[PDB]
Amino acid sequence: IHVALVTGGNKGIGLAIVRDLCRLFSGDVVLTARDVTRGQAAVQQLQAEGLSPRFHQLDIDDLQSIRALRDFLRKEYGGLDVLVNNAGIAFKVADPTPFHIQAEVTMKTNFFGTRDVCTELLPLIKPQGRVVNVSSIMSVRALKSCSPELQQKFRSETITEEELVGLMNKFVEDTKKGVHQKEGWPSSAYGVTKIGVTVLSRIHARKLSEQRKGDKILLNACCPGWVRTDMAGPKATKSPEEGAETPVYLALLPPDAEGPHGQFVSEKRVEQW
Ligand SMILES: NC(=O)c1ccc[n+]([C@@H]2O[C@H](COP(=O)([O-])OP(=O)(O)OC[C@H]3O[C@@H](n4cnc5c(N)ncnc54)[C@H](OP(=O)(O)O)[C@@H]3O)[C@@H](O)[C@H]2O)c1
Ligand SMILES: O=C(O)CNC(=O)[C@@H]1CSCN2CN1C(=O)CC[C@H]2C(=O)O
Ligand SMILES: [Cl-]
Repeated sequence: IHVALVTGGNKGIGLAIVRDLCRLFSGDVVLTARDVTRGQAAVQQLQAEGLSPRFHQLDIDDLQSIRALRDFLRKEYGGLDVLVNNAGIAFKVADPTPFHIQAEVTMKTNFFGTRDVCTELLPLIKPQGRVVNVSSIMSVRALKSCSPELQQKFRSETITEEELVGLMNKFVEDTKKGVHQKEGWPSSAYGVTKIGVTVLSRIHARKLSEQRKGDKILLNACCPGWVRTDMAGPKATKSPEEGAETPVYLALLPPDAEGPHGQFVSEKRVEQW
């Protein structure tokens, strides 16, 4: 039995991705959520629409929670076909929380939590599997505002995961020390975490090509657009159903497709990083 899984599945874009996968994906779809009550309520919402998602708890900030999910997927399915890393957090527009606190809080979940899910679950991905990391067009605004030296580092085709980890930790520590402008950083803390998600996706796509050549796995970062969810607000352009389109596209690329792979994709089109 084939299996697809979405992180941060109880609301927002992640719930919409789950719904579309329940309609389209040939196999089981696992809705995950950090809070069991909110995950179960979202499964009941989808069951009221005629769909049958499975549920498993997952808090991407708890490595034990990630490992419990890893063990469940190995036991029940022998691995994983589709992984959508959707979970993320942000501060509201004009939120008065100090910039160094926004940096530490956003970085912990959006970069290091997503990275731990990839560390634990990438080895489970089966041939013809797809992995989708939900990034944001805020990563482009952040990248363009970096110093030219940071832009070169973040665009490099040879950067390692450990080098990227050093940069993400350096951003957080530079905000605490009050030196992030002199050190070449932009001034959106969420946007730097999404630079991290985009570059992590590039590194992981290169690793899959080098080490799993022939297994036909495709891994991409994506931008869902501005979507009416609790992260954003009712002015946002897209419904959750519309925001889900590009992630669903990337999750369901036909077997044997040669790409996109390692791309940063918006409205189903590759953007130059
Ligand atoms: N305009 C937009 O909405 C927009 C634009 C570009 C990119 N994005 C990206 O789209 C993705 C979905 O965001 P959204 O707009 O749908 O936001 P949302 O409505 O706030 O949903 C975020 C989801 O992530 C979950 N989450 C947060 N921290 C988690 C953790 N530690 N472990 C597991 N799940 C966690 C939330 O769970 P709880 O219910 O427990 O909080 C919720 O299920 C995020 O990566 C976001 O950066 C959004
Ligand atoms: O206007 C600003 O500089 C501050 N606010 C934001 O960028 C705002 C925080 S929520 C995270 N993202 C960017 N913001 C949004 O409202 C759009 C949703 C989200 C995104 O585009 O990724
Ligand atoms: Cl976006």
